[PDB]
Amino acid sequence: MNPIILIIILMTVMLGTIIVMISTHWLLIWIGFEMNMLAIIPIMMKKHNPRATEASTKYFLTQSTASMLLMMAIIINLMFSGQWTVMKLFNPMASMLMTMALAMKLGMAPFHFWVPEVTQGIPLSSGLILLTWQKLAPMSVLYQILPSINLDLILTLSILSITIGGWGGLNQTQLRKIMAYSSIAHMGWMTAVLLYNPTMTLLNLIIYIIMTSTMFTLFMANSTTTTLSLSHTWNKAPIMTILVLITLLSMGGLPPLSGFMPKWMIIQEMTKNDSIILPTLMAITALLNLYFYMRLTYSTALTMFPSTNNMKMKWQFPTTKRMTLLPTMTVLSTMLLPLTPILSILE
Amino acid sequence: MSLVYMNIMMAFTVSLTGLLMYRSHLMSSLLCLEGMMLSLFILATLMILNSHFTLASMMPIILLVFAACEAALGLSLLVMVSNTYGTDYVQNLNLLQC
Amino acid sequence: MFMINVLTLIIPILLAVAFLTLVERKVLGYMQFRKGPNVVGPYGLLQPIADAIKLFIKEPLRPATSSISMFILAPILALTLALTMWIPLPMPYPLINMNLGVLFMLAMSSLAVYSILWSGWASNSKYALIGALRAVAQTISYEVTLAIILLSVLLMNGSFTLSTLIITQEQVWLIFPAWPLAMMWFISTLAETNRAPFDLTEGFNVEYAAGPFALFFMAEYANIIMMNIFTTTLFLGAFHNPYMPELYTINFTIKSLLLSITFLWIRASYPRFRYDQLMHLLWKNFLPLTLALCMWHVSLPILLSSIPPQT
Amino acid sequence: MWFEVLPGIAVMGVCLFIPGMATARIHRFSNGGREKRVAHYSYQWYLMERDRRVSGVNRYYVSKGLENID
Amino acid sequence: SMMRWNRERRRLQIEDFEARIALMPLLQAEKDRRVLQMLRENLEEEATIMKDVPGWKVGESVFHTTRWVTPMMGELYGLRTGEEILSSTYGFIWYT
Amino acid sequence: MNLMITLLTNFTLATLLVTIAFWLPQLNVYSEKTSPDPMGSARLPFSMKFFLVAITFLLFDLEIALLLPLPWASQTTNLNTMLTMALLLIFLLAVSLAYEWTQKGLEWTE
Amino acid sequence: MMTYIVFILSIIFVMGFVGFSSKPSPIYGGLGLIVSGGVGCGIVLNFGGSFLGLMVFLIYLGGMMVVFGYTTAMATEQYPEVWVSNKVVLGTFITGLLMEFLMVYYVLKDKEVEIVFKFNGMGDWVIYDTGDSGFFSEEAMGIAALYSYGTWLVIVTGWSLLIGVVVIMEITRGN
Amino acid sequence: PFFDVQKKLGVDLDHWMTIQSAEQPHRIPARCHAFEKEWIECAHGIGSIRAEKECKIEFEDFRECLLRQKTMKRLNAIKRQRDKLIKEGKYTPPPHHSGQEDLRP
Amino acid sequence: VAAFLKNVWAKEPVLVASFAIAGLAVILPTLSPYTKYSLMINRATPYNYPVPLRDDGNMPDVPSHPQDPQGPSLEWLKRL
Amino acid sequence: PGIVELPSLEDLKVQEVKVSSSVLKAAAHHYGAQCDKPNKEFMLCRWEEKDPRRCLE
Ligand SMILES: CCCCCCCCCCCCCCCCCC(=O)OC[C@H](COP(=O)([O-])OCC[N+](C)(C)C)OC(=O)CCCCCCCCCCCCCCCCC
Ligand SMILES: CCCCCCCCCCCCCCCCCC(=O)OC[C@H](COP(=O)(O)OCCN)OC(=O)CCCCCCCCCCCCCCCCC
Ligand SMILES: CCCCCCCCCCCCCCCCCC(=O)OC[C@H](COP(=O)(O)OCCN)OC(=O)CCCCCCCCCCCCCCCCC
Ligand SMILES: CCCCCCCCCCCCCCCCCC(=O)OC[C@H](COP(=O)(O)OCCN)OC(=O)CCCCCCCCCCCCCCCCC
Ligand SMILES: CCCCCCCCCCCCCCCCCC(=O)OC[C@H](COP(=O)(O)OCCN)OC(=O)CCCCCCCCCCCCCCCCC
Repeated sequence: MNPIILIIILMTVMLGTIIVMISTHWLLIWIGFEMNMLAIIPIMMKKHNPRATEASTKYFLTQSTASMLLMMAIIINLMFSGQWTVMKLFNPMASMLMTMALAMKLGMAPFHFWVPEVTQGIPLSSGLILLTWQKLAPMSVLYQILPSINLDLILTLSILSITIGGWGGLNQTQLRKIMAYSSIAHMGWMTAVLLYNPTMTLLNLIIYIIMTSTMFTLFMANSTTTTLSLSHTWNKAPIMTILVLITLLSMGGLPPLSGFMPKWMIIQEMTKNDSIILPTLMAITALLNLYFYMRLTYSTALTMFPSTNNMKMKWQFPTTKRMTLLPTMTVLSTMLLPLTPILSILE
Repeated sequence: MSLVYMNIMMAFTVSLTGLLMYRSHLMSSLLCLEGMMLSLFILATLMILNSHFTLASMMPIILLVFAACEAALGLSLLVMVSNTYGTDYVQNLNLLQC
Repeated sequence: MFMINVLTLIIPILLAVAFLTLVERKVLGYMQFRKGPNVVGPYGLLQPIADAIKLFIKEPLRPATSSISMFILAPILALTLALTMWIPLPMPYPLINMNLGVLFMLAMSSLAVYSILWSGWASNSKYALIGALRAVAQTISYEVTLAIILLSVLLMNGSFTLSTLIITQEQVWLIFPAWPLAMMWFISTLAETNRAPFDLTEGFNVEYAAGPFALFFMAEYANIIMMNIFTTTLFLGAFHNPYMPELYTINFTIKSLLLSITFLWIRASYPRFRYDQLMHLLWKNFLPLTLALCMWHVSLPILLSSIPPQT
Repeated sequence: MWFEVLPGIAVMGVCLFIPGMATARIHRFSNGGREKRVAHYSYQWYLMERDRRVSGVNRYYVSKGLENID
Repeated sequence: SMMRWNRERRRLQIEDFEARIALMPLLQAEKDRRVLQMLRENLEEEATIMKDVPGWKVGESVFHTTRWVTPMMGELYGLRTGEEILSSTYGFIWYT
Repeated sequence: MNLMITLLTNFTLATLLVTIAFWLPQLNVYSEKTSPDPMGSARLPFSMKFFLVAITFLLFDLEIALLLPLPWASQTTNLNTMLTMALLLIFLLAVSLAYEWTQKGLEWTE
Repeated sequence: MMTYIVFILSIIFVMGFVGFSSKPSPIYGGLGLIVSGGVGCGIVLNFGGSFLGLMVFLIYLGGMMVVFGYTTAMATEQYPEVWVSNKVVLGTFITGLLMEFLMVYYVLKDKEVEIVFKFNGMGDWVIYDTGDSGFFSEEAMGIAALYSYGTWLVIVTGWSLLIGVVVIMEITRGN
Repeated sequence: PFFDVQKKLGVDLDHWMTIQSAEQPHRIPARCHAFEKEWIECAHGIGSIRAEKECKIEFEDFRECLLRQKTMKRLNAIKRQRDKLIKEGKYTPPPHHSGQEDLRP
Repeated sequence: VAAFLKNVWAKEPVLVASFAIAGLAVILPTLSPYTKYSLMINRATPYNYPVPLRDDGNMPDVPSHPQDPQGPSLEWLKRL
Repeated sequence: PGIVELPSLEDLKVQEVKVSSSVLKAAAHHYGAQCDKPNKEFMLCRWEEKDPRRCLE
């Protein structure tokens, strides 16, 4: 791809998300989602292989269905309110449609069935964009319409997302599908605390983006796409070996790491509102995420080691790859928990 | 609510059910998706002309243009699929199971 | 009384299309140093009637159609869109006086490629389908400059009303401030109807019989006469006295005949373009000039304070 | 010679002259010897329906002048 | 030539619009008496139709406010014949 | 109303001429003929160039759809903004054309 | 009968989507969507939305569905159908379309008038000609205001169309 | 994340299309200009929670101006009673609703 | 910048004509004196009703009859 | 709600101007010149009261 065209397309992705973030009008919300999808479609097809075309086709179908459902919710709002302010919705039918459409754009279960496929089909930097930058616009719309979001529907989608993102991580050797099911589980975590404290929604979002960006940056630094290919990291770059795995111990949700910062705070906002059963169940399912991801941790820092002889040649060449913000993002994804009351900046 | 709006919503849900039960082709998916876009155009237009809300009359054209550009993108995706397999069949799009 | 008016539009259209074949064969005769038909009737005046009765009892080819419905709906759509382009044409007062007759005609001519596409898919041939796809690509290519030239000219009109276009040109012809738009419009209407030198179909609907081919043929010639009349109204607009409308009717009739014979005189003068050469003519020659003149005819009534009235 | 094309051109010219002459005569026949009222806009239609109501015979083209006021 | 003639046509458009402006008080007064005539007729025929139905305030508004509401097409032409309804609601749209 | 009557009469005349064109030579008992072109049994290969010119038509047609209310927008009071946005739309149509040029998009149907 | 015409078109509009949401073929799917676009355009035009109906014809139907039929015709390899003499090749078409209009007239039955007559819209629904507007279509001036009032809207729309051109030319390259 | 850039910088990017009561071209009113203006002036600045329960009368007047469901219900009731009385033969229509009265202006 | 212009006028006169017409369409509405009259005519075209004002007592610039001296006059448009 | 107070039929009767629209358009500019004062007092009452029931007389 032409690098000027790459810069223009990435600024158009950022522009579409910014237009969703700054607009007081529903048509510009829809326009920003359309611009974001239209610009991110060549990011997936950076390598021009059939798996990227299949991934982009599935992504187009799901995001286009979500865009049309979003426009139907906007149209029903214009029926029952005659106006266009991005605020609470004035029909629970339009509220249910916009909640379903934003759950489709986030890939929350039971609309999760495109997230492990598309992330498998595309490269690691485009999967990084799909799992970090593309969450920002529908979570912003959910932040702006929460006086109309149905409680039972968002809790159903949240716990179903956490359970399915939990039980998706068993049978996988692909690093990208494991990041996709971790995405689904964390979106269930974010939308669990949305109608109780959306500051914890933004805290969970920022900690999730920092941990996901650290993990994809490590995957790009080592050029490893599977568990078995990740297993050779100890012999090539031994400093790369543990940083992946303390970041993934963070991504499970485990003290004293900063990935324990969102979930605890989420529980800290749901025991206030007299829900004791629901954060208990959701964080037991987070322990199930710890179960499978700790099995992957055992895979890399321990037993299944053995190397091949061509690795000896890689010892005579350093990484000339840009590991952009990787020490910064690795420090910010583990050691941030003693600065947990920084979250007041997200009000 | 009203009657002709209920008819346009009924068409939207019928093309949604056609968009949610795939038979053979990807072009059928794109056609049901653009029937959904058509029903959104019709229903937005009848609301905007009903209330005599003047500045929103540019809105369905906007709702056309972007989404028609969206359809162009979808057509190009179909073409690349049909350049790999020879057909636009959705069952050729199953390599991402693993 | 209105149905009488619809019949007195549509029957003389078909008679004029019937005798356009005679005018074409005679004028192409004398331009090719030969005579045209003069044996059948007196000076050939029964040649269209004989040709029509021949084509309408000729055997159907028993066509191996890929579909029944598109095979029937392509001549139906061709004739319906051939006739409905005439109803907003001001002669000096149209059959259907509508506020958006220009946009109506642009829409109904943009719908006219489905007859080509359905005739192409309704044939079993892959070669006929390739020729139909090439023809559809050509026609939708030249519809772009139809729309932009038409918009640029109607920036001097005030609105999309075709009867207002007579009021616009009461002092001067609109070919004087818009002759580059006129010449590119004229070549673009020449390239719409697959008329020479843009006739690569004779260089798609041969699956049909001779009768349905006569239907596509007469729809194509009704489009030729209609676009000549629309160009006459659009650039060479005649004088109109509201107490004697026959002055305007005879005047635009004479100008429309001269412009249709100008089509007949172009087709007996030039070789055909190659296909990529007329795609080069559109996308690399007519489209930059057409966009620049669109910018020019936007910004020119603003700088000359000659913005036309809305009503 | 070249004037042999003129009967066909004349027939085609009469065939193009008939629709415009026909619709002009029908507009003068159906509207009281005058042009058909053009209502492209709501004000023109409002004045037209006001004419249809003040004429008393459900016909807009019957003009009531100063004889209808005292 | 188009400069001089478009400027003259703009002056003619302003002349026609000033004719409209000079006529709008009479047309507005006749429109007011038109709609009040039709609403008084609908009120009286409503009062002579709705006798057997209990709990029916004749002329009861559906708006809780007392501000004048611009009457809908059915508040005026509801109890009339179908051809007048067609000429009222599709007359301008279907006009040639 | 008159428009719907005119469309219905044009459709009726079209269907009548098609019906006469099919049923009038099928009075004949001519011959039932047998034994069914530049390809005999070849499949259709796809061509990328025809699809490129179709999508180019669609995108410039959307840009024309934006350009269509200009004879009405000339009548507005904010003519400086209107002129800037009209020139900006036609300039973006020209930039789309120049990008279609320089990336060899207009080649072999130029 | 003539009063309920928009409603009648809406019923046909719904039936039009059942023409192609059942998906008999992408080509007949395009044909059903063209017929549905025409009748939904009739619904739009019968509220005084003349420019928006002509955008349905010029941009949705003649602009985009041409491209859908064009891309469909460059796929889905064809095969012949029944081609007997005129008692099959046009007679079955006419009987099938007469049964289609029989299906259109067949749904206006006792299960329909309980919804039509209890919720009578025609008489009080189509209210676009409620009073006078003046010397201008309000819908035309609202679309005209895209250039004076809609500066940001035109900027993001033209930028999305330029990015659409760039995105199509990048993904349709294969290199 | 609602980064209100339009209030920070002082630009009007999309506030003008938002409500019906904004500055329309050629001062065209909406059908419900007064009702939406009263709902906006009632519910202004007090927040959504107080705006739901403390401006319900103006909001229901505006919703009934939009949908006209109570007015269509009332007209269906009166027209149904009129049809039943014409069917029973206990009522006759007036001349000014049958079309023999030579309309006002 | 001049031999290049003669070269591009020799090779590609269509694009030279297009860029010249587009450049003039850009620059000439600002270099013109008659551009302000477009603005003045479009803001003096009365699409609405000129709603009168209640006379509070001290408004010298507002007339009482259309045939009064004060008020916005279109002598410039009639004369030009 | 309250009963909407519609005025009687006798409070609406007036001697109409029963002329056609071309009679009014031919006589438009002199009508705007000579019938200025009651027309503008009426339309001022009509835009201030926002109610034709108080704009009858
Ligand atoms: C409306 C009534 C009719 C109108 C007139 C039309 C009737 C005459 C018809 C004649 C017969 C036509 C036969 C078919 C024609 C097809 C071939 C053809 O001609 O193709 C078009 C040809 C194509 O040229 P070409 O094909 O030779 O070019 C070769 C191109 N390269 C080198 C890239 C391979 O010409 C054009 O495209 C020009 C179109 C008209 C341009 C008008 C410009 C006006 C002046 C602008 C300003 C210029 C100066 C700069 C600024 C100065 C400021 C002071
Ligand atoms: C209230 C909060 C509001 C929101 C706050 C801000 C949210 C920020 C979300 C950031 C999401 C970033 C997604 C990735 C960057 C986008 C562009 C991109 O992908 O650049 C990577 C670039 C691509 O290079 P390429 O050549 O394509 O590499 C592939 C192999 N050839 O180069 C590479 O691949 C090199 C490898 C390293 C790339 C590292 C990129 C990290 C970017 C994110 C940093 C962390 C997030 C920001 C700070 C915290 C805020 C949440
Ligand atoms: C395969 C099927 C068969 C194929 C052949 C037949 C169909 C295709 C060819 C015909 C196409 C039909 C087009 C019908 C609408 C045309 C647009 C139109 O109505 O424009 C005219 C006018 C707008 O102008 P304006 O002056 O503003 O209106 C009066 C305002 N005072 O607006 C008016 O005057 C409005 C008049 C009333 C509304 C007319 C509605 C017509 C019926 C609905 C559509 C019918 C066609 C459906 C199928 C289409 C398939 C392409
Ligand atoms: C708006 C303008 C439209 C104009 C359209 C018409 C253009 C053409 C104008 C007329 C041209 C001449 C027509 C006559 C041609 C010659 C016919 C003729 O006489 O043929 C002779 C033939 C043999 O008969 P026989 O008696 O054996 O001859 C031996 C001599 N004793 O005997 C026969 O052939 C038998 C007699 C047949 C006569 C047919 C005459 C032509 C019919 C035309 C019908 C349409 C006319 C226009 C209708 C609409 C306007 C009213
Ligand atoms: C600022 C005003 C607004 C400008 C934007 C609106 C413009 C309207 C027209 C839009 C045209 C869109 C397409 C333009 C593509 C330009 C690039 C190009 O065509 O380069 C190739 C060409 C060489 O020709 P070749 O490659 O051989 O052509 C194939 C057939 N033989 O290379 C060339 O032929 C060179 C073409 C570029 C240089 C032309 C210079 C013209 C100068 C005219 C006088 C000054 C005008 C003032 C503005 C400056 C413009 C540069």
